[PDB]
Amino acid sequence: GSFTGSMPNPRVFFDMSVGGQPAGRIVMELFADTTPRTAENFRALCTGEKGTGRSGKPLHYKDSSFHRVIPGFMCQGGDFTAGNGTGGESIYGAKFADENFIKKHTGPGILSMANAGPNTNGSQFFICTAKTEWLDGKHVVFGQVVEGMDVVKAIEKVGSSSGRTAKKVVVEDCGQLS
Repeated sequence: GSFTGSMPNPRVFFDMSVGGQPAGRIVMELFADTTPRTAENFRALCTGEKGTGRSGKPLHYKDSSFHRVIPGFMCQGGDFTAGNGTGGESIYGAKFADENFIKKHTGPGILSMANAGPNTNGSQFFICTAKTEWLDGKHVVFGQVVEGMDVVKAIEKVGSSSGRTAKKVVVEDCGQLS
């Protein structure tokens, strides 16, 4: 009984490297209360608890590259299936209503799922490293950034309005810290 056996505070981190050398570590905190299902979407694909599909479609975010990057605005990631929009498989399958987002981004380093319309899982997501006002609208937050701010800037400085990184960026690995 000393251990409840529950993990209401799950943690996930991604190892990002540039070119052919290590860059740093990024750790993010997921909320298992307001939006717990969203934390599972990353924790499951990252750890890969579901396993690889027998048809041949590994469910891992390892060896993935950011689709496009933009300084000040935000970095847009992509699905490991492709990132061109055609790919992007989710365990939820059918879309479901988005949970209310009572919490908002009070500062930079907040994770939010992109949603073109309401009640959309938002397979694509973006990170806001800076506070913006023109982006004021309907947004959902499912996690926050606790560390990795030193490297996050490294991805934007090499980024450009073109939306392409100057150096190659790929995740050496991904998993759940706890």
